[PDB]
Amino acid sequence: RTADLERARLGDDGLDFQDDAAQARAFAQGVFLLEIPEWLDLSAGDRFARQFFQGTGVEPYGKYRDLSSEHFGDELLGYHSRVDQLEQFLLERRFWGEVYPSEIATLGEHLTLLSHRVLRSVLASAGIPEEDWHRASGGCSETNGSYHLTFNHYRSAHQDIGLSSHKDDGFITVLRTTAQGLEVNRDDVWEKVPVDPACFVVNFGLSMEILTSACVTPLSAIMHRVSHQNFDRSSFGHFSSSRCLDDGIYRYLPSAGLERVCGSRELIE
Ligand SMILES: O=C(O)CCC(=O)C(=O)O
Ligand SMILES: [Fe+2]
Repeated sequence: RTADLERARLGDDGLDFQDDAAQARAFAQGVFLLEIPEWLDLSAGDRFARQFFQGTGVEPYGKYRDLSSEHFGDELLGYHSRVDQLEQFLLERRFWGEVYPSEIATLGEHLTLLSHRVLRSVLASAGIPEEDWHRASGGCSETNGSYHLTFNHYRSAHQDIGLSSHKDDGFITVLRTTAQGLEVNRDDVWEKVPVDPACFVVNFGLSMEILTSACVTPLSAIMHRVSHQNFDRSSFGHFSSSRCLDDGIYRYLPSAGLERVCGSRELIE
């Protein structure tokens, strides 16, 4: 009912789990906890997630409610009401400096570099040659990927599930949640992700699963969901996926290199 997750920290040689066994369990479960660097201020992000949906009467972030999909050439960005309790504000990195408040873009840039370090520690453990990392990761092994900083609010007045079962797109998700609600289908039972506001929740997406399907330890994009909320809940996440402006989505074939599977666009769909 409550999942037991391995905990890691970012140190000098990438991810430091307690030992090599723990790291292998974590990567194999597809979800683990990552301690939040003590210098990293998350308070502006927390407030944005509590406010973005409220409209221009609420300062300083309520006005972002009015930036809907039409203000962007990209269908998927801005404020969106979902079918579940969730509503969201989503923005890819190319737009952070112009659109987000400056302190929110800063948070996004910190998360991007933190996510980059986590991703490289994961690629090394998969036995992929370093010179293939950039193309395998669609740029995320450097700072060339696509990055979404996404803010979530669950409308407890809506009778739906919070957010229905899904696997993330992309390579790596760093999730900041401070309230009960997240659930993962680790083995075959649904389990609650325990609350720990001093850690992020890290999991992988479909592009990571595709990439590593033929490795020694294939990595899985874990199915997860948010249960029906009786009171409001908010959260936010940093999502890394392939740059899509490159082209392809790849699978690594040991001893041979990268095989193109599909495109950036058709995978999101
Ligand atoms: O709000 C959460 O805790 C989960 C959000 C999530 O899984 C997503 O945005 O894809
Ligand atoms: Fe998700």
